[PDB]
Amino acid sequence: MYQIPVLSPSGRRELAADLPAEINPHLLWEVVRWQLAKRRRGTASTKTRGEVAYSGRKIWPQKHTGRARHGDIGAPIFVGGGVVFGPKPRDYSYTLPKKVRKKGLAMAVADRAREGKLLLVEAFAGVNGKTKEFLAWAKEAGLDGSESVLLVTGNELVRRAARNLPWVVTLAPEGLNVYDIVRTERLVMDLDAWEVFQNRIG
Amino acid sequence: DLRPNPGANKRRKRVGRGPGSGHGKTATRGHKGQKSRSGGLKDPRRFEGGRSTTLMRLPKRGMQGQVPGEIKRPRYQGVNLKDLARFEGEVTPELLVRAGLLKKGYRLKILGEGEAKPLKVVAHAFSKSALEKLKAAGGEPVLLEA
Amino acid sequence: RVKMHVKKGDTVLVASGKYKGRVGKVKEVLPKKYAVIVEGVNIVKKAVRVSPKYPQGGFIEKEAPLHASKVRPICPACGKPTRVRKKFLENGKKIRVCAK
Amino acid sequence: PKMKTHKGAKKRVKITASGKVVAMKTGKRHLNWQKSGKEIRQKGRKFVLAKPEAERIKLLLPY
RNA sequence: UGAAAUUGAACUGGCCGUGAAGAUGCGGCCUACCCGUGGCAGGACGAAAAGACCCCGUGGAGCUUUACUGCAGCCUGGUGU
RNA sequence: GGCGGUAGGGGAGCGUUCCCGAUGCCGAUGAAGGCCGACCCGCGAGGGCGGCUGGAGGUAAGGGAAGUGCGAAUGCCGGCA
RNA sequence: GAAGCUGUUGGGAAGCAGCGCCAGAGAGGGUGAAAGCCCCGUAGGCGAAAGGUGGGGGGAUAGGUGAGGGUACCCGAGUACCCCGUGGUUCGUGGAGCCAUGGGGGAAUCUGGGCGGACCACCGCCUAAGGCUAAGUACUCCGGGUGACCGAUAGCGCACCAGUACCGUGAGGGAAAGGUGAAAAGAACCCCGGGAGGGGAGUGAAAUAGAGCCUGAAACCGUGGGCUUACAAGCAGUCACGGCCCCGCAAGGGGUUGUGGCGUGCCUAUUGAAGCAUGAGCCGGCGACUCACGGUCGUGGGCGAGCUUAAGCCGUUGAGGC
RNA sequence: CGCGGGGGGAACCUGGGGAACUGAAACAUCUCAGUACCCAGAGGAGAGGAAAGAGAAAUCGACUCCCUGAGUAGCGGCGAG
Ligand SMILES: [Mg+2]
Ligand SMILES: [Mg+2]
Ligand SMILES: [Mg+2]
Ligand SMILES: [Mg+2]
Ligand SMILES: [Mg+2]
Ligand SMILES: [Mg+2]
Ligand SMILES: [Mg+2]
Ligand SMILES: [Mg+2]
Ligand SMILES: [Mg+2]
Ligand SMILES: [Mg+2]
Ligand SMILES: [Mg+2]
Ligand SMILES: [Mg+2]
Ligand SMILES: [Mg+2]
Ligand SMILES: [Mg+2]
Ligand SMILES: [Mg+2]
Ligand SMILES: [Mg+2]
Ligand SMILES: [Mg+2]
Ligand SMILES: [Mg+2]
Ligand SMILES: [Mg+2]
Ligand SMILES: [Mg+2]
Ligand SMILES: [Mg+2]
Ligand SMILES: [Mg+2]
Ligand SMILES: [Mg+2]
Ligand SMILES: [Mg+2]
Ligand SMILES: [Mg+2]
Ligand SMILES: [Mg+2]
Ligand SMILES: [Mg+2]
Ligand SMILES: [Mg+2]
Ligand SMILES: [Mg+2]
Ligand SMILES: [Mg+2]
Ligand SMILES: [Mg+2]
Ligand SMILES: [Mg+2]
Ligand SMILES: [Mg+2]
Ligand SMILES: [Mg+2]
Ligand SMILES: [Mg+2]
Ligand SMILES: [Mg+2]
Ligand SMILES: [Mg+2]
Ligand SMILES: [Mg+2]
Ligand SMILES: [Mg+2]
Ligand SMILES: [Mg+2]
Ligand SMILES: [Mg+2]
Ligand SMILES: [Mg+2]
Ligand SMILES: [Mg+2]
Ligand SMILES: [Mg+2]
Ligand SMILES: [Mg+2]
Ligand SMILES: [Mg+2]
Ligand SMILES: [Mg+2]
Ligand SMILES: [Mg+2]
Ligand SMILES: [Mg+2]
Ligand SMILES: [Mg+2]
Ligand SMILES: [Mg+2]
Ligand SMILES: [Mg+2]
Ligand SMILES: [Mg+2]
Ligand SMILES: [Mg+2]
Ligand SMILES: [Mg+2]
Ligand SMILES: [Mg+2]
Ligand SMILES: [Mg+2]
Ligand SMILES: [Mg+2]
Ligand SMILES: [Mg+2]
Ligand SMILES: [Mg+2]
Ligand SMILES: [Mg+2]
Ligand SMILES: [Mg+2]
Ligand SMILES: [Mg+2]
Ligand SMILES: [Mg+2]
Ligand SMILES: [Mg+2]
Ligand SMILES: [Mg+2]
Ligand SMILES: [Mg+2]
Ligand SMILES: [Mg+2]
Ligand SMILES: [Mg+2]
Ligand SMILES: [Mg+2]
Ligand SMILES: [Mg+2]
Ligand SMILES: [Mg+2]
Ligand SMILES: [Mg+2]
Ligand SMILES: [Mg+2]
Ligand SMILES: [Mg+2]
Ligand SMILES: [Mg+2]
Ligand SMILES: [Mg+2]
Ligand SMILES: [Mg+2]
Ligand SMILES: [Mg+2]
Ligand SMILES: [Mg+2]
Ligand SMILES: [Mg+2]
Ligand SMILES: [Mg+2]
Ligand SMILES: [Mg+2]
Ligand SMILES: [Mg+2]
Ligand SMILES: [Mg+2]
Ligand SMILES: [Mg+2]
Ligand SMILES: [Mg+2]
Ligand SMILES: [Mg+2]
Ligand SMILES: [Mg+2]
Ligand SMILES: [Mg+2]
Ligand SMILES: [Mg+2]
Ligand SMILES: [Mg+2]
Ligand SMILES: [Mg+2]
Ligand SMILES: [Mg+2]
Ligand SMILES: [Mg+2]
Ligand SMILES: [Mg+2]
Ligand SMILES: [Mg+2]
Ligand SMILES: [Mg+2]
Ligand SMILES: [Mg+2]
Ligand SMILES: [Mg+2]
Ligand SMILES: [Mg+2]
Ligand SMILES: [Mg+2]
Ligand SMILES: [Mg+2]
Ligand SMILES: [Mg+2]
Ligand SMILES: [Mg+2]
Ligand SMILES: [Mg+2]
Ligand SMILES: [Mg+2]
Ligand SMILES: [Mg+2]
Ligand SMILES: [Mg+2]
Ligand SMILES: [Mg+2]
Ligand SMILES: [Mg+2]
Ligand SMILES: [Mg+2]
Ligand SMILES: [Mg+2]
Ligand SMILES: [Mg+2]
Ligand SMILES: [Mg+2]
Ligand SMILES: [Mg+2]
Ligand SMILES: [Mg+2]
Ligand SMILES: [Mg+2]
Ligand SMILES: [Mg+2]
Ligand SMILES: [Mg+2]
Ligand SMILES: [Mg+2]
Ligand SMILES: [Mg+2]
Ligand SMILES: [Mg+2]
Ligand SMILES: [Mg+2]
Ligand SMILES: [Mg+2]
Ligand SMILES: [Mg+2]
Ligand SMILES: [Mg+2]
Ligand SMILES: [Mg+2]
Ligand SMILES: [Mg+2]
Ligand SMILES: [Mg+2]
Ligand SMILES: [Mg+2]
Ligand SMILES: [Mg+2]
Ligand SMILES: [Mg+2]
Ligand SMILES: [Mg+2]
Ligand SMILES: [Mg+2]
Ligand SMILES: [Mg+2]
Ligand SMILES: [Mg+2]
Ligand SMILES: [Mg+2]
Ligand SMILES: [Mg+2]
Ligand SMILES: [Mg+2]
Ligand SMILES: [Mg+2]
Ligand SMILES: [Mg+2]
Ligand SMILES: [Mg+2]
Ligand SMILES: [Mg+2]
Ligand SMILES: [Mg+2]
Ligand SMILES: [Mg+2]
Ligand SMILES: [Mg+2]
Ligand SMILES: [Mg+2]
Ligand SMILES: [Mg+2]
Ligand SMILES: [Mg+2]
Ligand SMILES: [Mg+2]
Ligand SMILES: [Mg+2]
Ligand SMILES: [Mg+2]
Ligand SMILES: [Mg+2]
Ligand SMILES: [Mg+2]
Ligand SMILES: [Mg+2]
Ligand SMILES: [Mg+2]
Ligand SMILES: [Mg+2]
Ligand SMILES: [Mg+2]
Ligand SMILES: [Mg+2]
Ligand SMILES: [Mg+2]
Ligand SMILES: [Mg+2]
Ligand SMILES: [Mg+2]
Ligand SMILES: [Mg+2]
Ligand SMILES: [Mg+2]
Ligand SMILES: [Mg+2]
Ligand SMILES: [Mg+2]
Ligand SMILES: [Mg+2]
Ligand SMILES: [Mg+2]
Repeated sequence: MYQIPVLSPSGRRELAADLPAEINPHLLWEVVRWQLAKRRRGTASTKTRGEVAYSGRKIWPQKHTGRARHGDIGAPIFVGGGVVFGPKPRDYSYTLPKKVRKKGLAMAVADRAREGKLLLVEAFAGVNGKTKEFLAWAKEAGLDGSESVLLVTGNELVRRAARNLPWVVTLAPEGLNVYDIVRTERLVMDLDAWEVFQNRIG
Repeated sequence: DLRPNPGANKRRKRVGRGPGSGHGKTATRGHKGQKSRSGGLKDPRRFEGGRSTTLMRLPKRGMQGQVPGEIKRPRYQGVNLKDLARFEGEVTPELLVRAGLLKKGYRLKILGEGEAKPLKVVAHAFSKSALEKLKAAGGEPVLLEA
Repeated sequence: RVKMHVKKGDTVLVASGKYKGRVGKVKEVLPKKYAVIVEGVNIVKKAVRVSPKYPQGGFIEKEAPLHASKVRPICPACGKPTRVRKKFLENGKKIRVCAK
Repeated sequence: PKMKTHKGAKKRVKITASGKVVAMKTGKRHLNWQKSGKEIRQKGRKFVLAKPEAERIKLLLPY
């Protein structure tokens, strides 16, 4: 929806948004798949009847032998022989329409916001990469750890903080991906990062 | 919203048919049962039969080739004035190519149906009927030359 | 190379199983099989002996190898992890928060 | 990879703007000698071709 | 001491029918306790061999020749040497 | 009220291997698998429960990708008759 | 290279409980079983006397840079060009050019000479018959990283001392074969026995973990028991009745079969099979409709007179965007 | 007397030579294909490379490689390709 709870050193001023409302699960899904799809690296290999050390000679004359009938041992029906239709390496990715890419990211952030978890932040007293600081901030922020958080900030020091913290996941502003988003319970991002987010979709 | 329950909205269904099992599609494995069904048939579209294929037709299409290849002639992209009037201002090959119906084409020819709005239509070609609508309200910018 | 591990031949506590808590000085440490011999795991060998030379070999329940993961270095304070402080000229090792 | 347009077919048949297939009337060149004015005329124009049209389409596809 | 080919599973009888037209196995009827050792070779369309005969496949191969086409080789005009 | 059925087409589902679910959850008070069952649920393929073996793994709900279920191929490898 | 200690279950904790801690490290591996803090690592960070690599940074050297007029000296020869025979090209003789050249004729030096698909004109292009040239590209014997890659009939042929054993004159062909247990504590002594092997004792949580030993299925061989059978005729079962034996208080259920009823195996192939047509000894494991590109119809979703990006680039290290 | 060569290298590369099966539902042009293979040579690459080019734009401006152009132009017993 709209109105989002922005947190600052000056209190909890709740600004407004523009994100849509109608959350279409299927669409959201397609995107997520596309993600878990493009990362799928093809490495599974099975040397077919072709690439097998075995000779090319015929085992029996296939006549007046009393035996079955074959050529070389490279035949699949020769335990050890070439795989029949074994999967060879190949890409699993494609090109999901850009519109959808954004449409999802919108409905995504909009969903967790609509539920009431999109806490925009700014005041980061976490002077450096010292986890203690972060957990001390999150504590006074409303993040007792009972909810997995996606931390989107520009500062690389804030990374350090929740970087090791198990119940949280750091991420770049552009790193906004529909997977990790709909992969956590809470979403909390830097106001400045909410700006670049408004760039892709505002 | 959590990972669980995002799946296809009931209509993806990767229900790939398994042609061999014991029920549904068994021994023969999918529609077969006869012979010449193991490697592959002829084409068959356009091709087999054994006789003089339906390829009995005859090429009237002249200019059906030449050694030097293809001649270089001004390609004329026919554009309808109905879409032309949609946007108003100064319609030139520049505008129609940037967004419209030109696609790095060569020549532009306004014509067709619709009701030409009052504006300068800088085209390379004009239909006799197309020269009427725009002459009832507007100007007729012809092409270049050199 | 790199085989080097925790302690050596000194004062050690056993936090393993059948001899948990027990303390003892480690007399042997076999890097290959990554194990140390203290005074803990001491099982009985019935065997007379593999080499006929010297009649009686012993029904000895002698010291047995023990994984060098369950033994721990120690000092005045009982049971501490290892830290290394390059001295003023050499390379010595300090325990948790004390010397050597 | 990439269907290859059956040139032979294209050089002798062009597809309509709708979903039909058209070709020149057959038997007008060789056999000719003195066939009624009707013949040579009826053989001048073109025609539709029913089922096999669906086949020929499956050739000049990228076309 | 210790094989073999073979082997759907067997609780594996005769006759007259019968059946894809030559039944231990289906009908009717007649015989007929269970198990084996030695011997014969009529049946199990006995075993072995995806019939050598025959036909079919726009299969394969060797061979012939005034089948086609082509090559070596030989004859020959011009020509360079 | 329809519901014999081969070639066929169409529909629904079961199980197998891996993936997200997982920094989770089940698990030595016993994992996977093996053995038994006259119990339970399902039309079914299967699923569940109980005893026994076994000794360290296993993996819901909801989704995703396949080297995905064998009785035969004088099929292949092995073991035994 | 930060951070753990007590108790409890157990043969054994890392499980379970109590209180605490680090975290630029909660990747993974191990430790007697399921450990951020016990061990090896991880994040981050430090390092070379010798060798190799090394314009990325710097310096130096080689080489090279101007106008107008006249002269027209020079500008790649058995070459161009032409013809005969051919190769390359999309070009199969075709209106056949261009590039190359086997045979023959055989030239000029900018008023030169090739070319823009026969050929001519016109217009424009380009300087043949000497040579050199980084990068972007190919590959993977080799080292590393990762896997909706295999997990010993898989995966390389080979996890194991394998291109071995073995087969072939030879070229060449080419296997099978992994696992005790946390620890070897791998069984002292006694008993029978020539030995192998067992039996008792001792080890272990466990010895139907005792040594090609984890799990240990099937075919297959065997011992004990219950039921059954020597007047019987059969695709071996199925329906009923009865008797025997076995679980339950009962009703009931299970195992077995005496008698009666009914009854032509499976697969394939066929007009048609139990067929005296095919295939199968038996078991267990291996085994056959896929993948890429393009097309087509259906379908879910986005967007709509528009829809969509390709290579690649920036980013990351299982983030996307341009 | 000095400088160099010889030979080996999984794959990759240029050059010299170069099939047939197969397809055309026969087959001989055509196809497979400059593929397989042989031989020589090079190197971490090779090849190629500054125009006697391209081609219709009084346009580009070495070579190489990717996408595209395009299954287009065109080639073809105008068959298969
Ligand atoms: Mg091969
Ligand atoms: Mg081979
Ligand atoms: Mg070999
Ligand atoms: Mg072969
Ligand atoms: Mg071979
Ligand atoms: Mg072969
Ligand atoms: Mg061969
Ligand atoms: Mg035969
Ligand atoms: Mg294999
Ligand atoms: Mg193999
Ligand atoms: Mg294999
Ligand atoms: Mg793909
Ligand atoms: Mg696909
Ligand atoms: Mg696609
Ligand atoms: Mg994290
Ligand atoms: Mg919701
Ligand atoms: Mg719907
Ligand atoms: Mg059916
Ligand atoms: Mg079958
Ligand atoms: Mg068949
Ligand atoms: Mg037939
Ligand atoms: Mg075939
Ligand atoms: Mg014209
Ligand atoms: Mg013109
Ligand atoms: Mg309109
Ligand atoms: Mg203890
Ligand atoms: Mg006629
Ligand atoms: Mg006329
Ligand atoms: Mg037989
Ligand atoms: Mg048989
Ligand atoms: Mg009888
Ligand atoms: Mg009878
Ligand atoms: Mg006797
Ligand atoms: Mg006898
Ligand atoms: Mg005899
Ligand atoms: Mg006989
Ligand atoms: Mg035959
Ligand atoms: Mg023939
Ligand atoms: Mg022949
Ligand atoms: Mg000759
Ligand atoms: Mg029915
Ligand atoms: Mg019916
Ligand atoms: Mg069917
Ligand atoms: Mg299903
Ligand atoms: Mg959940
Ligand atoms: Mg994980
Ligand atoms: Mg499993
Ligand atoms: Mg189980
Ligand atoms: Mg069941
Ligand atoms: Mg249970
Ligand atoms: Mg047990
Ligand atoms: Mg169990
Ligand atoms: Mg899983
Ligand atoms: Mg398979
Ligand atoms: Mg079957
Ligand atoms: Mg079999
Ligand atoms: Mg046989
Ligand atoms: Mg056999
Ligand atoms: Mg066998
Ligand atoms: Mg260290
Ligand atoms: Mg440490
Ligand atoms: Mg305390
Ligand atoms: Mg737990
Ligand atoms: Mg130095
Ligand atoms: Mg050096
Ligand atoms: Mg450099
Ligand atoms: Mg300097
Ligand atoms: Mg200088
Ligand atoms: Mg100088
Ligand atoms: Mg100088
Ligand atoms: Mg100067
Ligand atoms: Mg100058
Ligand atoms: Mg002069
Ligand atoms: Mg010159
Ligand atoms: Mg010369
Ligand atoms: Mg000269
Ligand atoms: Mg010329
Ligand atoms: Mg010319
Ligand atoms: Mg010449
Ligand atoms: Mg002469
Ligand atoms: Mg001169
Ligand atoms: Mg030119
Ligand atoms: Mg010319
Ligand atoms: Mg011309
Ligand atoms: Mg002139
Ligand atoms: Mg030159
Ligand atoms: Mg590359
Ligand atoms: Mg490696
Ligand atoms: Mg490697
Ligand atoms: Mg696996
Ligand atoms: Mg596994
Ligand atoms: Mg193997
Ligand atoms: Mg041992
Ligand atoms: Mg003993
Ligand atoms: Mg013994
Ligand atoms: Mg003994
Ligand atoms: Mg003994
Ligand atoms: Mg024993
Ligand atoms: Mg057991
Ligand atoms: Mg055991
Ligand atoms: Mg034993
Ligand atoms: Mg041993
Ligand atoms: Mg043994
Ligand atoms: Mg065993
Ligand atoms: Mg084991
Ligand atoms: Mg074990
Ligand atoms: Mg057993
Ligand atoms: Mg055994
Ligand atoms: Mg017995
Ligand atoms: Mg008995
Ligand atoms: Mg018995
Ligand atoms: Mg009687
Ligand atoms: Mg009786
Ligand atoms: Mg009877
Ligand atoms: Mg009783
Ligand atoms: Mg009782
Ligand atoms: Mg009772
Ligand atoms: Mg009763
Ligand atoms: Mg009873
Ligand atoms: Mg009863
Ligand atoms: Mg009963
Ligand atoms: Mg029983
Ligand atoms: Mg009967
Ligand atoms: Mg047959
Ligand atoms: Mg027949
Ligand atoms: Mg039939
Ligand atoms: Mg029979
Ligand atoms: Mg039979
Ligand atoms: Mg027969
Ligand atoms: Mg037959
Ligand atoms: Mg047989
Ligand atoms: Mg046999
Ligand atoms: Mg056999
Ligand atoms: Mg057999
Ligand atoms: Mg089996
Ligand atoms: Mg089998
Ligand atoms: Mg399979
Ligand atoms: Mg399969
Ligand atoms: Mg497709
Ligand atoms: Mg169509
Ligand atoms: Mg469609
Ligand atoms: Mg579609
Ligand atoms: Mg729709
Ligand atoms: Mg649609
Ligand atoms: Mg709809
Ligand atoms: Mg739609
Ligand atoms: Mg819609
Ligand atoms: Mg990460
Ligand atoms: Mg992973
Ligand atoms: Mg000298
Ligand atoms: Mg030398
Ligand atoms: Mg050499
Ligand atoms: Mg060399
Ligand atoms: Mg090569
Ligand atoms: Mg070559
Ligand atoms: Mg052919
Ligand atoms: Mg023939
Ligand atoms: Mg041929
Ligand atoms: Mg040929
Ligand atoms: Mg060719
Ligand atoms: Mg060549
Ligand atoms: Mg060549
Ligand atoms: Mg060489
Ligand atoms: Mg080069
Ligand atoms: Mg060169
Ligand atoms: Mg041109
Ligand atoms: Mg590239
Ligand atoms: Mg291309
Ligand atoms: Mg023809």
